[PDB]
Amino acid sequence: APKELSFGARAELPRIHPVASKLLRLMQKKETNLCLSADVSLARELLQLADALGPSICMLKTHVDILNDFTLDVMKELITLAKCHEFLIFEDRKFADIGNTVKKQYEGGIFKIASWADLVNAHVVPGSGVVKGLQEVGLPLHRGCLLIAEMSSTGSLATGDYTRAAVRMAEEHSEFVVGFISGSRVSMKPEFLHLTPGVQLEAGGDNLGQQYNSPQEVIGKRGSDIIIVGRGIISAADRLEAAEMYRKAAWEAYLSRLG
Amino acid sequence: ELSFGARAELPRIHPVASKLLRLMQKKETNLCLSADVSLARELLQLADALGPSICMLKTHVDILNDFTLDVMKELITLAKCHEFLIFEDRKFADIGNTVKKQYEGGIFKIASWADLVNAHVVPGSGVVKGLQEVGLPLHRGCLLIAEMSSTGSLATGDYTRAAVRMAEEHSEFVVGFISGSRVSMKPEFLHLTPGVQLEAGGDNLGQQYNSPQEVIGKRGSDIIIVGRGIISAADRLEAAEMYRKAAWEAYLSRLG
Ligand SMILES: O=c1[nH]c(=O)n([C@@H]2O[C@H](COP(=O)(O)O)[C@@H](O)[C@H]2O)cc1F
Ligand SMILES: O=c1[nH]c(=O)n([C@@H]2O[C@H](COP(=O)(O)O)[C@@H](O)[C@H]2O)cc1F
Repeated sequence: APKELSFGARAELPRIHPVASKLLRLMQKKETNLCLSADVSLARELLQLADALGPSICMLKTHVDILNDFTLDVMKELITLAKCHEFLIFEDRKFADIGNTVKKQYEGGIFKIASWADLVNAHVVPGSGVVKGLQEVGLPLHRGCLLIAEMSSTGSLATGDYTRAAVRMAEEHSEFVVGFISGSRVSMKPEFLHLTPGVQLEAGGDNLGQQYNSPQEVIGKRGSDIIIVGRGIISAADRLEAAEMYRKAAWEAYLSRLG
Repeated sequence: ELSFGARAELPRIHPVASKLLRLMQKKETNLCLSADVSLARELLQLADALGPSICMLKTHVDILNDFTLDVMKELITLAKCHEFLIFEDRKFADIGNTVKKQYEGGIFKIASWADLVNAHVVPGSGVVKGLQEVGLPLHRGCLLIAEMSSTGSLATGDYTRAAVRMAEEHSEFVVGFISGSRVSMKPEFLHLTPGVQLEAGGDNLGQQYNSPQEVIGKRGSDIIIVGRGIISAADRLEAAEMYRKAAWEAYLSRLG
């Protein structure tokens, strides 16, 4: 690798994207590189965790299509907490169709994602058309995309030349693409953000192919910026204490990589 | 090559695939309609008017500004009345644990109405396992996306092989594929193909079209998915029959 810059230094890079830069500054302001994967089926419970975990997090990740009681005002209440506790909103929609379709799924329908989500992700299997169709909606609204360069699940096919291609598609769309979902550092340009799912303190998995690694491994050894943690916190008796442990473990793992 | 009625009686066929293959033969249609509309009222009006010409209605429920579960009830009534399957083009593409919840829950409750849904293989077989837990209870099927119609698509080579292997090994839930071509030798598997137009073209955003003759006749696919080719017409029924006959005859000519 080359010489590691800090998040603050990174937020000021000439080729940096506005969304990433906003994120990075808050990562250094609050000493949090923890993304809370808020996997819940009630609007109310998503708002309760956002309000309480907010000070501990640099991002909130949502699957909005798991909410039973989704209304746009629930996203208006969630922007409030995001504006106030300071975190980005990341809708984990994983766009994966052709340009023309993804474009309408991003702007329209019942979810109106592009009107409240700073960040979305897209798979790269369709070719760059997915990104091109997304950028027509997201740019006008000052948004970024993350491109799924690798996956944490067993038997995942995002490896090899697949991964190299996500990275390419990202460079060539730097004006919209702000980084990656991956398991390690996949790009050498520091203007790109790395976010890693499949993270738990203790070694393990689930019964449907999720593989877990630890914050130290993911941030220290592998190069990630940020960790996405779901059940590792959400399941806990004390979700605040859980969030804090993951905060401190990831933060310190980053400090240690820096010098 | 077997016919569509013969395939319906294959020992290893899935109940959904079976129900599908029958009405195709009963109706002489292998046209799936990609109904990409924002207004539910147009959605139903197409389903009603074009029902007899189609074997499947493919939806993007997330693109509908006025989604209610009653729209879906009304749609199910027309599907029962005109005999087509409902395909929610959702493309599940996350991990086992998440897709199960996306498939079963939330606003859309896709499993309560969709005969068929689809999923990307990219995560590995966990995706299918998550879906099959909700799906199997309810007599549902999945199509895997093995190839894609767009420029620079990564669903090629080893990727395509892995979808095939993955379908092979979950044939209790996976009733076939989204692809540009025949990708399986096993006639139990349905092959449905998007990026279908009569005239050679593309759009400005990655889409590449081939023709019903090319797709059903030369490439060995079973069903054609057609969105803009029909919806953009002044007269959607006229266009639908045009695609039906094109596809239907392209199939007979493959049979011998
Ligand atoms: O590769 C991935 N793995 C994932 O787990 N995810 C999401 O992160 C979350 C991780 O949840 P966990 O409970 O921490 O495993 C879950 O919502 C998944 O949909 C996304 C990915 F892109
Ligand atoms: O590889 C694919 N190509 C596609 O075009 N599609 C979808 O089929 C539909 C075909 O649309 P058209 O209007 O006929 O291009 C559309 O809804 C796309 O999302 C799906 C695929 F899986």
